Amino acid sequence: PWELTILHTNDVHSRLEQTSEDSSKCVDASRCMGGVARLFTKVQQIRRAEPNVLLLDAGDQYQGTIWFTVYKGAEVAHFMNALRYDAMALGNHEFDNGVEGLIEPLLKEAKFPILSANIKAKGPLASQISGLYLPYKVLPVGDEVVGIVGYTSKETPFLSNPGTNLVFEDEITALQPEVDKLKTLNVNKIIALGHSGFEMDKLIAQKVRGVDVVVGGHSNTFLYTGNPPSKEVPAGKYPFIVTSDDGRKVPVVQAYAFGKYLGYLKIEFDERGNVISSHGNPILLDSSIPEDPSIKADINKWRIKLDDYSTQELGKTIVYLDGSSQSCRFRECNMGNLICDAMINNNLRHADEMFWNHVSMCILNGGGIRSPIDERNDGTITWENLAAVLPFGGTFDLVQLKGSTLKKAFEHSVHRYGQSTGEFLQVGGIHVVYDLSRKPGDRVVKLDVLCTACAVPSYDPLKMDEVYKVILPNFLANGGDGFQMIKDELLRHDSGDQDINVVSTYISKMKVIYPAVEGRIKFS
Amino acid sequence: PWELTILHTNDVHSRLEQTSEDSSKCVDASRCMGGVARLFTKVQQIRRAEPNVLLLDAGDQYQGTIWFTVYKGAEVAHFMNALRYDAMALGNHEFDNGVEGLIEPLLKEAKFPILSANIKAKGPLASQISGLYLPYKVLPVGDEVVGIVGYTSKETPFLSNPGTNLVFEDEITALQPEVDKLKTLNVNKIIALGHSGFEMDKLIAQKVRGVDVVVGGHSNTFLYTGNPPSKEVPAGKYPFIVTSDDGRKVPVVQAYAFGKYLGYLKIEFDERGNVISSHGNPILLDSSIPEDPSIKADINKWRIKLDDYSTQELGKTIVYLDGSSQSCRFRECNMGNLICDAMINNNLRHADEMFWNHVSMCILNGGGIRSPIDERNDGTITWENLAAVLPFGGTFDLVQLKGSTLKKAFEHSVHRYGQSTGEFLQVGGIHVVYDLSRKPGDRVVKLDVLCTACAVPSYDPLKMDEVYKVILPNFLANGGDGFQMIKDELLRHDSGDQDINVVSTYISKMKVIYPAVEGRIKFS
Ligand SMILES: Nc1ncnc2c1ncn2[C@@H]1O[C@H](CO)[C@@H](O)[C@H]1O
Ligand SMILES: Nc1ncnc2c1ncn2[C@@H]1O[C@H](CO)[C@@H](O)[C@H]1O
Ligand SMILES: [Ca+2]
Ligand SMILES: [Ca+2]
Ligand SMILES: [Cl-]
Ligand SMILES: [Cl-]
Ligand SMILES: [Zn+2]
Ligand SMILES: [Zn+2]
Ligand SMILES: [Zn+2]
Ligand SMILES: [Zn+2]
Repeated sequence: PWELTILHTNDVHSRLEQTSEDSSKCVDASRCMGGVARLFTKVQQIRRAEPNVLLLDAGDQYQGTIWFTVYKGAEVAHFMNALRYDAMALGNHEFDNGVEGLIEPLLKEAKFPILSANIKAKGPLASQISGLYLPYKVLPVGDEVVGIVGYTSKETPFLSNPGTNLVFEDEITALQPEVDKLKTLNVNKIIALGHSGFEMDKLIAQKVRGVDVVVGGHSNTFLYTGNPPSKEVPAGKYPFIVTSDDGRKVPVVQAYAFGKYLGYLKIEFDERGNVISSHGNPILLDSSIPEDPSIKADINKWRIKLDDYSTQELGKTIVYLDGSSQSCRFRECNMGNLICDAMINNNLRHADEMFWNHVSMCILNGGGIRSPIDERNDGTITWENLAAVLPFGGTFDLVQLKGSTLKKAFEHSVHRYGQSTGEFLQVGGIHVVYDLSRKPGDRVVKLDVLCTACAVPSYDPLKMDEVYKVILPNFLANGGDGFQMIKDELLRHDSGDQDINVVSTYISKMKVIYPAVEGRIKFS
Repeated sequence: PWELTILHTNDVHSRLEQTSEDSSKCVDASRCMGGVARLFTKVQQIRRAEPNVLLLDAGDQYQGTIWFTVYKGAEVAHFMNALRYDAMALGNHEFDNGVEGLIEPLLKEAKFPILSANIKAKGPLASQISGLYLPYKVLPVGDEVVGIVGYTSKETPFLSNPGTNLVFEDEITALQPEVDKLKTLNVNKIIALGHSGFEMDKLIAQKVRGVDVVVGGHSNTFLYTGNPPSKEVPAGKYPFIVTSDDGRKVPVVQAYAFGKYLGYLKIEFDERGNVISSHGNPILLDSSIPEDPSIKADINKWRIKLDDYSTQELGKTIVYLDGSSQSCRFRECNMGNLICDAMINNNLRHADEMFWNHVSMCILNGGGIRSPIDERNDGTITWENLAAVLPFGGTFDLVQLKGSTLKKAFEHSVHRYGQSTGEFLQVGGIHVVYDLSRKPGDRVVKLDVLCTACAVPSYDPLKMDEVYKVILPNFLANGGDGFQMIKDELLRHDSGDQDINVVSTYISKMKVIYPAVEGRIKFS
C-alpha cells in the first residue's frame, strides 16, 4: 500500500503568534499554544519521519488579529510560504477586503496553489483573475500524483465582501465534473479541500463520486478519537467516516481553528487509489513543542510595525465614550451604541431585491464592554484604546434567532437587574422598554425591531415566530453570560470579524464620532 | 474738496452667475439680476465717469452655489481679479474650507490686498500666513492716499472652520491702534472695511477715532434713501450716519447680499481728510444693465466643469430616500432625518470645555423637502438629484430660540394637521410626541432635546426659559410657513452654508448612507 500523511489547518484566523489556551492573546508565554513558529517545528518533525506528506489549509487564514489589520494578507502569503504549504482552499474571510484584497496580497504572492472549483468570475474580472485561483491542482507526491479539488461556502456573499462579479455555485454540482475529469486523466487519489462547514463536508463525502478524503473548515469543528487533549469538546471521531453513495468509506477531517491544533491523518491507498485505511488525530500545539527560532525571529521583526500601529490615531471622538460598567450594565450607554453601529456597518453586504441590507439588529452584553475611552489627547482613538474596551479576542458573529428567543434574551438581560451583572444588553436596530416592577421573566413591555425587507428602514413590533438575523459577540452565540437560550434555540451561527477590527474600521471610516444615548433602551 | 466714489459688495456668496429677483437660480434670463458679468459693466461705466474710485468687498464671497463647491475659491480670485477689486475684508465663510482652503485658492491668487486687523495667527501657522492677509493697506487714489483697515467677526470660530491657530480679537480693540498709527504716518482718509454685521459696524463708527467711513457686511443689511427699487425692505437710510464719540458724522454702508446690488457712496473730503459730505445708494443690478460679453463668455467656459460635476456620483444610498410629501408632511421621513443629520454634521465646530459641540438640534419644514431620491443606478446620488430635493437656493442657518418659542413652533407644526401643509417639522437632536386628539396649540405632549454642555450626548425635557442653538433653513428663520414666532422671538440668527452643499458634503463623507425612521417623531 501507498501511505500518505495529510497535515492540515483551517480557520487559523490571523493567529500568527502563539495564543493562550482559549486562543486569545498570549499572557504567560511559557503556557501558550499554536502560532506559526511552533507549527513550523511540528511540520518539520513530521516531514523527517513520513516520506509522503501534504500540508493543506482549508481557508480562513484572513481576519482575526492586528496582523491582518496591518498586513492585509501579506503575512499570510509570507508565513504560509515559509511553512511550505502544498495547497490552500479559499474561505469566506479571504474576501473581507474584496477581490482586490485577495488578488494582490495573497494570490499573487503565494508559492502554492489556491483553490476553489465553485467560484466563477464574470465581467472584466474574469480575465483579471483567471488562473490566480484554480478549481484543482494535481500534485506529485513521491512516485504518485494526488488531485486536490477546492470549494468555498456558497454563503460567502452574506459573510464577506466578494463583490458582484463572483458567482458562488453549489459545491456538489461544481465538484463532480472536476473529479470526473481527473479520474479520466488517471488521477486515482482525490482530496476535496474546502471551506463550507462540516455538514457540507459530509454531503460532499457522501455524494461526490471519486472523492477519497474530505479536508474541511468554516464550522471550527473539532473531531477527536479518544480522550481529547484540551478544552475543545469533540463533535465526532477523527476522521469522521461517511459511507458514500457508491459504497466506500470516506474520511472527513477538520482541526478546530486558530492554529491551536495541526490535523494529522494517515491514509493507506491500494494501487488503484482506493482508501484501505485511515487513522489519525489533531495534534495539540502546546508548549512542549518549541517555537522554531528562525520563524519566531521573523515574527518578532514583523511585529515592530504592529507595535507602531497600535498607538497611531485611527480617528477622533468629540464625546466621552462611556464604556463604564456603572453605565453599560444599567442603561443605554453610548459606547454600546457605537459598537453596535460598527457591528451593523461591518455587516453591510450586497442585497437581494427585497432588502436594504440582510441584517439590521445587534445585541452586545454590557459585561463585554471593559473600558471607557476619555477625550485625552485631543480625542484621538488608538487600536490600544479599543483593545482595552474589547480585550477578549472575540468576533462579532451573525446568528438567526426566532423572535420568541430574542424576547427570552431581553428578559434574561434584566432578570436580576440592579447588581451590575454582565448580561444587560446594549443594542442597535432594536428599541426595548422594560418595566422593572413586573416579575422577572415578564419585564419586557415593548420590543420593536428595524425592518430589513423594506425600502425605508423603520421599526415594527417583534414577531414571536419570525426568524431574525442578529449580529452579536461569539461569547453570546455560545451561551455566555447565561444566554443559554441563544445557544440552544439559534437556527444559524456564522463566525464574523475580530471585535476590535470591526470597531477600528468603523471609527477610521467615520473620522470624527459623537455617539449619543438616544432612547434605544427605556424603563417603565 | 477731494471727492471719492466708493463702490462695494458684500456677502456675494458665490452668485457668480445672474440670479432670479430673490437671488435663487436664474430661470427666465431676460428678467435676471446680479452676476459678475453685469457687475463688471456697471463698475466699468462708473470708472469712466468718476476720477477717484475704490471697489471694495466686505467679505463672504465664499459659499453659496455649485461654483464654490467645485472651484473652492479659485473662481473668487479669478473673477474678483477680472473686476479689478481694490481690497477685500475676510468674512466668516472665507474659513469654510479651513485656513488651507483660504491661503491656497484665494490669498495666493488675489491681485488685491485681503484684510483683517483682528485675526492673529499662532504656532507654525503664523510664519506660514504672515503677510498673506494684512491688517490694513494704504492705497494711492489720484494724488491722495486712503487707508483701508480690515476686520472680521469675532464669532467666526462658531460659524466656520478657522482652526485653533487663529485668534479672533475684539474688533474695536484691534482697530484703534492701526488707525492711530496710520494717522501718525499722514494717512488722513480712513475706511474701515469689514465683516461683523451692521450693529458692530455702527459701534466701530462711533468708537474707533479717525475712521471716516465704515463699509460692512455679514448681516445682509439693506440700506436705502428713498423708495427702494426691489423687494428688500431698508433697515435705515444709505448711508446710515453715526455720530462718533469725537463728534464727527460717520457714514456706515452695506449692500444686502448675493451680488444683487452694487453699493455706491460719494464722499467729499476737505484737505485735512475730514468728511464734509456723503451721499449715495446701492444700484440694483437689473436686466437693463447688459452682462459684459467677455466676462459672460468666461463664466460660460468655467460653467462646463460645473455641468460635468452636477451628474457625478457623490456617494451611494442603499435605502430609498423618502422625500415624498405624503411622508414628510405627515410623519418622520428618512430624507428629513438625513438632511437634519447633515445640518448638524456641517455645524461641528471647535468646542469650549463644557460642550461636545455648540449645537445639537435641527428643525426642517417638510414643505422644504421637494423630492425623493430612488435607488436607480445602483444607489448613486448626484448633485442634480440633491438639487431636486432642495431647489430653493436656501442656507441652513444657526439661530438661538427660547424653549417656549420652540414649543410654539412644534404646536404650529401640527396646528392644522392632515392637510399636507408645509409646516410639519422634520428634526434632529429632538424627540417630539404629539397627541392630535388635543386642541390645536395643545398637541405637543413631550419634547426632549439632545444636550450640548455634556460629555455624553443624551436627551432631557425641553426647558421653557433655556435658549437653545438650533440649525434650520433660512426660510424658517425668516418666518416662512407661518413660523412668525421664530422670526419675532429668536435671539440670534446667523446665515450658514448652501442647503445643497451641506447635504452633498455629508453624503460624500459618509460614502454609503442608510437613514432610518427611528421614532424622533411619534403620535399619541
Ligand atoms: N470572552 C468574552 N467576551 C465578551 N464578554 C465577556 C467574555 N468573558 C467575560 N465577559 C463578560 O465579563 C463579565 C464578567 O466581568 C461577564 O459577565 C461577561 O459579561
Ligand atoms: N424658499 C423656501 N425654502 C424652503 N421651503 C420652501 C421655500 N419656499 C416654499 N417652501 C415650502 O414649500 C411649501 C409649498 O409647497 C411651503 O409650505 C414651504 O414649506
Ligand atoms: Ca481514489
Ligand atoms: Ca479723516
Ligand atoms: Cl456545518
Ligand atoms: Cl448686526
Ligand atoms: Zn472561519
Ligand atoms: Zn469560514
Ligand atoms: Zn454672509
Ligand atoms: Zn458673514
